[PDB]
Amino acid sequence: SFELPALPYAKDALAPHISAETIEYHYGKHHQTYVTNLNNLIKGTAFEGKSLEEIIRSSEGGVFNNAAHVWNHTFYWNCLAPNAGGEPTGKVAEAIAASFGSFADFKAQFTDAAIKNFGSGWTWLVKNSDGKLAIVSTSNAGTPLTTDATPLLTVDVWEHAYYIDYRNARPGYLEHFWALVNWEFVAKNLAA
Amino acid sequence: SFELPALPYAKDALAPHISAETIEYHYGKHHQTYVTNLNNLIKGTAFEGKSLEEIIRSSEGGVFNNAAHVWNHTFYWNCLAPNAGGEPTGKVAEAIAASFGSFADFKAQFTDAAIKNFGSGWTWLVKNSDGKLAIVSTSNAGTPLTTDATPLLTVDVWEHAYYIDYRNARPGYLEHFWALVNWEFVAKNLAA
Ligand SMILES: [Fe+3]
Ligand SMILES: [Fe+3]
Repeated sequence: SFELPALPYAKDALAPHISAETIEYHYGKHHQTYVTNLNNLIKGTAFEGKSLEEIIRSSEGGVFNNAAHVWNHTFYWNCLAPNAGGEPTGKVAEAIAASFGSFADFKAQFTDAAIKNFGSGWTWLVKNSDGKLAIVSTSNAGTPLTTDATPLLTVDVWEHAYYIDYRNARPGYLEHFWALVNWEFVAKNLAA
Repeated sequence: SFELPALPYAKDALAPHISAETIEYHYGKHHQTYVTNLNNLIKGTAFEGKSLEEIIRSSEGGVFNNAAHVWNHTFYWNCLAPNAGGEPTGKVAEAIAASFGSFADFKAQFTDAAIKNFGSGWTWLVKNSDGKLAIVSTSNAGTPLTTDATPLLTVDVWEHAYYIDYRNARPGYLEHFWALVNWEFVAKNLAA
């Protein structure tokens, strides 16, 4: 039985970038529901004893949608943090500069892809199997886990992720997303 | 040059089922933006001068997404109305009963499909080339116009259509949607 991992911080820790109200709905209702959905769908199936990643790589339809959504959201919450954001340093900074030229270029490209992601979806910074970094976007519950690329950072662009706080202004949401990036988590993802 | 058609009723005419704030954003900002996006994208091209339908039936990428979105939204605004909703009578009532057995059955199935539509999309009631009615759903900006089916009724299930008024409660949104259905429009679409 899967459970909703506890948020990594206080419900109001991401304010004003992401409100406590958005956390209440996005984490407390949406994410929670995906967990319940998954448990319901895999009950009595061969998926029961499998890890989240394992189910994501061997399922389709509702099972896949909910499994991928549970994983994507948990990853998303860890990509955010209070007293973070800004420009990265250390290994992450070097890696980003090596693949995109500079952080500024990376940022613009990431923001552009996230804003251009049509409909519901996710935009990611990944580390390809060849060690190089790249920006890719997925639709709906899609995830880089079904490929050989390693997710390092993500932004949820389903409208529920920002409508309470930004309405249709996805660009404003992205702007504030940058002020919340947990580069420590990104570094851990990169060094793994 | 395409323009945003005027709303068929006052901004607060659909309340409390759909708020004036939702119209302010959904119609005033979202819809308006697809219109501008479309004009910018086709200026100086062979699409300039064509009708929405013609562009929708001969484009792809951003031109299609916006042309389809403009058409879909104007159609949606016409599917709603104050002092309407309820159960239909006349031609629409007969057609629905003939294809679904009873309005009750139709209503349940249309609602189910709309709630199941994963991600952003639209759920429609259409009349196939054989004259029979059917319920079909499209993703993102997809529309029945790219098929041989004739759209009769539609419900927008992109989260921006209901998040302000219902947050994650799409079922509640659908409940109130029925209270707004403009059967006069549906009848006009059916008899065309
Ligand atoms: Fe989400
Ligand atoms: Fe819409």
